[PDB]
This record gives sequence, structure tokens and C-alpha cells, in this order.
Amino acid sequence: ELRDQQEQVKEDMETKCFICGIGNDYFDTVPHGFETHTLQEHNLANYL
Amino acid sequence: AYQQKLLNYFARNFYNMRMLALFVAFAINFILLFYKVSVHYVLEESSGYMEPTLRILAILHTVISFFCIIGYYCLKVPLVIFKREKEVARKLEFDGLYITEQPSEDDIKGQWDRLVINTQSFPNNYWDKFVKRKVMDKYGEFYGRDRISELLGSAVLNSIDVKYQMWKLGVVFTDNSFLYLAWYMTMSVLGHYNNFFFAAHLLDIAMGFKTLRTILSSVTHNGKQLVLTVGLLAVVVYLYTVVAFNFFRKFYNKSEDGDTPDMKCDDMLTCYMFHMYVGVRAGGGIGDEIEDPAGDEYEIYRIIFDITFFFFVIVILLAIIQGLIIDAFGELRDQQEQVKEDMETKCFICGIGNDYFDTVPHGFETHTLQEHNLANYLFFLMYLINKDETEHTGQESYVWKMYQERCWEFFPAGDCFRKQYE
Amino acid sequence: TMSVLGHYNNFFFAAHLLDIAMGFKTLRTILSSVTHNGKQLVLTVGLLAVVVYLYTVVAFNFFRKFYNKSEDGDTPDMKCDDMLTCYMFHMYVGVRAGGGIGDEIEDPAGDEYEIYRIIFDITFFFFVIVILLAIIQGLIIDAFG
Amino acid sequence: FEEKEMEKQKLLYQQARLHDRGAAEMVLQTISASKGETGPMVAATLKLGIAILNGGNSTVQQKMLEYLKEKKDVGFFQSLAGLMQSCSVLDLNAFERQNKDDEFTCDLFRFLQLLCEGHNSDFQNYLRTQTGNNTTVNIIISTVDYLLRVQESISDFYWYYSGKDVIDEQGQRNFSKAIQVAKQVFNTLTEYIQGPCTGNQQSLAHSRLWDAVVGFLHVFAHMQMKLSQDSSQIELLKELMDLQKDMVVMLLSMLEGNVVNGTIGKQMVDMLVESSNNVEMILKFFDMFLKLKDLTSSDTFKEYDPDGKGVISKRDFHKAMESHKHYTQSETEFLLSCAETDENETLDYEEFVKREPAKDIGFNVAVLLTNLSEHMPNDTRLQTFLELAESVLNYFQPFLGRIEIMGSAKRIERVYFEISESSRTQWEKPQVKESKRQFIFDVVNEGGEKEKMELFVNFCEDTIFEMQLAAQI
Ligand SMILES: [Zn+2]
Ligand SMILES: [Zn+2]
Repeated sequence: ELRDQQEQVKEDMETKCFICGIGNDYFDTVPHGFETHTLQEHNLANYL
Repeated sequence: AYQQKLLNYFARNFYNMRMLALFVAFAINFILLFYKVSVHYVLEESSGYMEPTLRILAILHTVISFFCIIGYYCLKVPLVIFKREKEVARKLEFDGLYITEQPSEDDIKGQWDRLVINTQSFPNNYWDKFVKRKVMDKYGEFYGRDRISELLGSAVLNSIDVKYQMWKLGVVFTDNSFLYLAWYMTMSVLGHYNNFFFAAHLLDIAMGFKTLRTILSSVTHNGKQLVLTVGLLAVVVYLYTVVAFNFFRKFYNKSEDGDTPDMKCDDMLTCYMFHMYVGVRAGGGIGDEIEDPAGDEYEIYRIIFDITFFFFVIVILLAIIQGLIIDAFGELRDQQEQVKEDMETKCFICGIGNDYFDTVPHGFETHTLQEHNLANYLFFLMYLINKDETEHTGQESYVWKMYQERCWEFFPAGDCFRKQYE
Repeated sequence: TMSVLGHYNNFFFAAHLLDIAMGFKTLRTILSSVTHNGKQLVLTVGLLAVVVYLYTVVAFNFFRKFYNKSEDGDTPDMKCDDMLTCYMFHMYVGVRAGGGIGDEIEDPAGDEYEIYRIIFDITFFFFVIVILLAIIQGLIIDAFG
Repeated sequence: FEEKEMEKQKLLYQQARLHDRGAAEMVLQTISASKGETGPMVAATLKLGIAILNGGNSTVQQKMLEYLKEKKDVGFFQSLAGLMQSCSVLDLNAFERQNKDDEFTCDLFRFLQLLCEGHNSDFQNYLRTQTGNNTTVNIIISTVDYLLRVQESISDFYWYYSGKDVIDEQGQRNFSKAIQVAKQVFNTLTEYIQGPCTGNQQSLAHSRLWDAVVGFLHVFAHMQMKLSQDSSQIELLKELMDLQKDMVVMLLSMLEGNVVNGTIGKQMVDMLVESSNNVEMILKFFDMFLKLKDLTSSDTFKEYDPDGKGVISKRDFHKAMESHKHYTQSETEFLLSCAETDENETLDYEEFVKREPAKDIGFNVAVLLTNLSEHMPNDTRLQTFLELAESVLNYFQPFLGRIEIMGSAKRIERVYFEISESSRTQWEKPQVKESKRQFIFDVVNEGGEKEKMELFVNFCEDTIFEMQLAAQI
């Protein structure tokens, strides 16, 4: 279980956006897009 | 001319040559089964000619393993090169790694390539010798024109590029597929020397079959986790062994009764290597192989030493480690399983799925054998290269322009032809 | 045909009780579970064949002396060095011990090959007993599951 | 390969020697001044303007347009129009008299081809409308009208030899010369439309061209039936086949900018009923030659010949071929009238299958018909016409590629291409199948969606290099 709880977190950072929650699929419409939604749009440190 | 054309036989016949290597060695298993001692010895029951057939086969199998690798050296190896010279040269254009980026001290696979770029031959097998010029014409205005041109550039003994060939064989050695067969040749060599190590060839059964490579892959799948886990078991066991050292040294008596020269386990090296031999592997723990506690102050204290050793070590830490292979095996087959599902669920290219094409009967097979049918995108891309850019159609020339750019939006995302229309 | 031979010899006559397998629906499945994944299994067990054969050769070449079925050597000391017998030792003993070879052999006690025997051993125990049995065990269970 | 691009750059370097020194404009000016002239002046210009281009040099194609838009010279296109009003037909009247002129014209339109090849959709639209200038001159309309008067003459040459049927050398040398007229000018009408600027497609859709292309089919049917008849008529036939190739290249290119039930597809179906009659020949004419290669080497002609070299008699052919129950007896006569009837009655399997050339053309036809179906279905006008051509597509379904791409119109269109026999065969067997299975697992295991289609070709380029290996093995 516990590794699976570790596993899902690593998935969850790659599946969904941490903040806006939407997911990988909506941002794969633009190429290289989920990484942009993780490095430009929300990119956790900025809200910090 | 007899050398090259015979070498064309081996690449055609490699897979039969390599399968036959398993067929031969499987008989070497059957014949090494017949040894005994006297100094080493071979008894031949039911036949007298079978030991000279081992003299036959040992020479046979080895040089077969020599003819396979020298057949492999032109079968996949140049593709390996092709892949590797590709890797560099796109990164010389697009990244300019030896112009600009200078890859890290890790991945020497990157840093192995520094040597080859100065050579004349550099993209031998890439069909695109114009790359070395194109990098000069992209970056040489910026940084250095004739500095980058300095960076880039009987009859058999002086014809070859040495700096290429040193690089090449380096990349040949770093291939997993080569180095296996390389390691397979060295076991064959020593069989001509000593026929004992000769039947260690039977581990071709592992990488031969697809379900047994996976199981040894399952060992190293989760290996990064494993070694840290086994290290845990190292430590835990070391913790028990110290307690045993300090509190319970007397209980260790390998001997009979003490009247014999009573062998005891108190030295720390030996005591620690006791529990990895005995305490790990007992399956019942230490308390199987030791004096049962029978009336001491440390009677109770021995038991509490013991069950704890048994829940933590034997029950938890073995079986996890046991598990972590199995779990990897279970994962890994499941990764194999999902792929076979994924080819049948979704289309490889357009990604849509089985359900949309089951609307037409026998339809997903049509979407897999007419619409996308993977080989065609291969073959189309041949077709682009096989023709000239004059003769290209507007559709083709598009794609070719997409291709030379490497921008890739030509594929169907999901909007394949049936989905696009009615 | 099992019924025929019962009219001949009444011993083989009660092998009919394997109708309990194909009779009930949950017990046909369990023997089906054996051959469900059988194509995988036989290749896997073959693995265990080979691995065990690899240990037995090392044992043959490096560690022949450790095998003494007998009492003390003063008895007509039965040892396991012939390769047929030595290989069929580990499938009887080394596979099925559940603790490995190092349960049923001389414990190493002071040789140059003392250390080398252990490293022979634990490896035999993680690879064989812990991994390869239980996988094979599992691959039925997994099929059953 | 690598020898060629450096040669291509040698080409481009000798072109660079010129057009950097304003050579591009001298062509463009001289023609513009030579208004209706088809003087030798103009002939020298075009063979220069061709040599400036030669290969789709885009710099020139840029610079050529620059001089037209900056100095808005309406005279240029006005001059080009008048060219094509003149250039040439074949003739028939003087051919009667020659029993006892194109070189300018070929190279006129090869010039015009190279103005556009490379798909300058700006320039291809510039030849439509000529926006900056005052009077529009539609070249693309007029080149159809040149091709139209090409057609009627090509038509007219057939009827003169509709009776003699052993066509003279003066007939051949006159007409093969005319073959290279049209073959070139079709290629313009590709490369006008081949850049899929649909403005140029619609402009030509309403033009007369279809009536030509109908009529070429009437040529190409009835020629091929009697060009087959001789062992001397094959050389013109090889040309007329090759024109028939490039003729259907054309309307494939016209069909690429197509929605499913699109109007430009409608027109193409419309012609195939108006000219249904004659296509019945060329569909059978291929089935005469496509079944031929598949039988004469199949099972009981390579075993039925006593020789093994490839020699079989006429009677040995007629009793075995007709017994295979593929086609009927009137075509066995047709093929034996076609064959050679050689030395007494014998015939080689080599030269008889050398008239294999039709598989190139009929591919494209089968491509055409498939693309008409897969774009525009459910029209029995087409369906009935297609099901006759079943035997043709049956030959090429092994060999026709069919993919999907999103080719810039943001709808995904479908593209056909030639699958080679060598590359198909090499793909399946040796290690490539072991290499693909290796690939397919690697994608789904660790592929990002950007990286997936990128890793794709990364296989494929290898897999190109696979067969470059495994076939030279
Ligand atoms: Zn967000
Ligand atoms: Zn698809």
C-alpha cells in the first residue's frame, strides 16, 4: 500500500496539475504542453 | 571477395545460427551430465565415440559462436552505429552540444562522441554526410568559423580512419546485445581450454525466450530498491548479532556436547556470517539452530531475542525481498500485458480506441490494417526519401517539409478519417 | 479404462476420485490453473532447471567433498560427486529443502572454501528458493487468481 | 545520394553565379518585351530561364516574383498569354503534305513549371490573378486552352492512323515529338495545382480541361489497342503510356484538396461516366497485362515450357493460357496478335511482359479510383465503374500505400503512395519483425505523447536503414 501511495503521488504530479487539477490530457493538445502547464502556468513556486 | 560474400551468408542465417547454438549447447548439457571423478574423468556408457563428439562439438560450438558475432557485426551493429551517429548529429544541429552545450561528466555515452566528430568519416552510415557542413553553416558565424572547422575537419593498413574505428568499436562494446554475445564468445573460448565452463552457455535460455528474460529482468527491475532493502536486512541482522555477541555468546555450539573440541560462534566476523548463513536462511530462524533456552536468567531474554528475529527478519524482511522480485515480476508481466492490450485497445497512432471502430463490423481490424497499419508510415517515409523533391506532391512535400524540420504535427492526433467525417 | 483395470486389479480402481476435480466447478479450475499459464510455466521451470544446473556444476568443480550422506566417513561413506546423481541431488534436496542446500550438507568449518561455500549458498537460496520456487508457485496461483 | 546533393549544390552554385548578378530579371524582362513574339530571341530566353531554375530554386522563384510585383509589369503576363495562343499544335494538314514545331513550346511550359515547382502558392496564385497589376491574365486558364488545342490535335492524329494501323516512322517521329508536348504541359497543370492552393484548383475546375482529359482517354484507349499490335510500335507506346502516367498524375493532384463529398471530386466522377466507354479498354488493357505477368511466370508456364530459358510457342500459349480461366478467347488472340509471333510461332516471356510498364500507370489509376471512392463514396455511377476495375485494384492493394495525415488543412486527408515490392518483402521477415516488437513495447512503456510520434521515426529511420542492410545482404 505504502509504495502504492508513494507511486500514486508521483503519478499525481504527472497526471494532474497540482493546483488547477485538470490533468494531463487537456494540455497534451498543445505539444509539450503539460510541461508548460507545470513550468509556466502554475509552477508551484510562483504561488509561493 | 570470398570473405564479403560469405559474410553475407551469416547475416541471412544468423537467427538460425543463434538458435542452433542453443540446440547445440543443450546437448552439451546432456553430455556434461556424464562426469565422474577418479582428478577429473569422463565415463562413456552405451557408446565409445561420444567423448570425441564432445571434442567435435566443443570446437564446433565455439567457432559457431565466432561465426555468429562476426555475422552480427554487420547485421545489427551498423544499425547501432546508425542510431548512434544519428543521436549525435541531430544534437549537433539542433542542440550543438559540442558547440554549445557540453554534456555532463555522467553519461560518458555522450562524452564518448567527442572524438569522432573530428574524423572525416563521421556520419558513415547515416546517409547524410552533409551534416558536418551544416553545423559549420549554422554555428560558425556565431562562435568560430575555422575553429569549428578545426573541430570537425598494403592499401588496407592505411585506408581506414583510425579515430573513427577507435570510436566505433567503443560503441560496439557498449551495446548490450553485442557484449552479451561477446561474453558468450569468451565462455566458448574457455571451453576449448576447459570443458567445464563450457556448458554455462545454457543461460541462452534466459535471453532466448521472452519469458525468461523477463524474470531475470525482474531481478534488476526494482533493483535500486532492492539493494537498499537487502541492505536493511544486513543491518538488522547485524543488530541482532551484536546483541547476541554481548548477551548470548554461550548458546552457540556447533559441536557435540562440549566434550568434543567445542566449536562456538563468538568472533564477530564469524558470528555475523553465522546469521546470514544460518539465521537468514533457516526459515525458522536462529532458534532452530541453537541451544534451546532451558533455565537461565537469559532464558526469557533469549526468546524475546528470538521471536523478534523471526517476525522482523524471516517473516517480514525475507519475504519482502522475495516479494520485491515477484512484485517486479508481477509488474513486468503486467507491463508486457498492457502492451498487448494497448495494441488491441487503441490505435497506435491516432490513439482513439477499439470502441469507435466497432461501430462498423470488423472495423478495428480495418483501422489497424488499412487506415494506419503501421508499416505504411514507415513506407511513406521511404517514399519521400526515395523520390525527389520536385516530384513530391503537395501533400508529400508538406510532409517532407515537416520532416526536415522535425515538427511532427502531420500525424493524426485523434482526428482520423472516420472521425473527421460521415 | 480405469474402471476396466479395476475388474483386473482393484488398486487402480480408486483413481476415479479425480472426478471430484472435473465434477465440481471450483476444482476443475484449479487444475486448469495449472495449465492456464502452462506455456509460461514450462519455460520457467526450465529456468529453474538451468539455474540449478549451474549451481551443481560449481558444486562439482569446487565443492565435491562436502557431500556425505553417511555417518562420519567410518561407514561406507556415501558421497554425491557423479553428475547425474549430483544434479538429481539438488532437485531432490536443493529445490525441495525450503532452506536450500545448506541445510543438507556439511556446514563450512575452516576451509579456504568456507567463505566460498557460503556465497555459493545464499545465492542459491535467494535465487532458487526464494525467487524461483515461489514464482513458479506463484505462477499457478496467479493463474488461479 | 550524397554525390547528388553536392552535385545539386553545384547546380545551384552555377545558378547562383547568375541570378545574384540579376540574371533573373533579364529573363523576365525579355520575355515581357517580346509581346507576341516567338522569335529566336524568346527561345533563347527560355532555355536560360529554365537553366536558372532547373530544379526549383526558390531564390529565383522569389526574385522572379519580386520584379513582377515591384515594377508592376502587366506586359509580362500579357506576353505569356500571347505565346500560348501561338505556340504549337501538332498538325494534320502538312503531315499529309510531308508524306511526299515544338521545341520552343516544350520549353515554354517547362519554364512555367519551374516557376511553380516547389509549390510557391503565392506565385501559383499570382499566375491566377496578378493582383497588383491592372489587367488580370490567367495563365492557368490559357494553359488549359493550350492543352485543349493539344488534345484535339492529338485526337486528330489518331484518326489518320485509325485505319493504317502500321504507323509510319514519320508518324512516330511526328507524334512522339508531340508526346513530349503534352507530357510537359500536364506537368504544369500538376505543378499549378500540385501546390494545393485550391484557388487554383477551383479556377481550373470550371475550365475546359476536363473535356480534354476525357478526350485523351479516347486517345489513350484506342491507341493502346493498336499500338500493341507491333513490335515496332512499342517505342511510341512507351511514351504514350508515360503520358498516360502523367496525365493521371494530374488529376490526382487535382483531387488532393478534397472534402469527402467535394465538388472537385464530383467533377471527376462526372467525367468517368461521360467517358465510361473508353475506360473500359484501359481497365481491361491493364487486366490484359497485369494478369499476364501473374500467369506466364506463375505455375504452369515455368513448368510448361520445356526449355526453362523462357521460350514458348504460340499454340502452347493459346491452349494453356485460355485454360487458366482468367480471361476469354478474344483477348488471347489480342495478346497473340500483340506478342511477337517470333521465329516461327514462339515468344519470349521477357519481351512479352515488357509490354510490367503498365503497372506503373495503372497503379496511379487504381490510386485514383480508390481515392475517388474513399473520398466520394456511395455513387453507383462510381461503384459500377469501380467494380469493373476491381481486377486492377486487386493487383495494387498489395502495393498501394494508404495513410492519414493532417496536411495542413487541419482536416485529416488521405494519401496514397507506392509501396515497393522490395521494401514490403524485406519488412516482414528477418529481424525487422524482431525489431518492431522491440519498438512497440518501448513506446507504450515509457512514451510521452510528444515523444511518441517523435520516437516513431526514430524507429523508422532505422527501419529504413534496416532494409538498406537486409536487402543488400
Ligand atoms: Zn493549475
Ligand atoms: Zn490511427
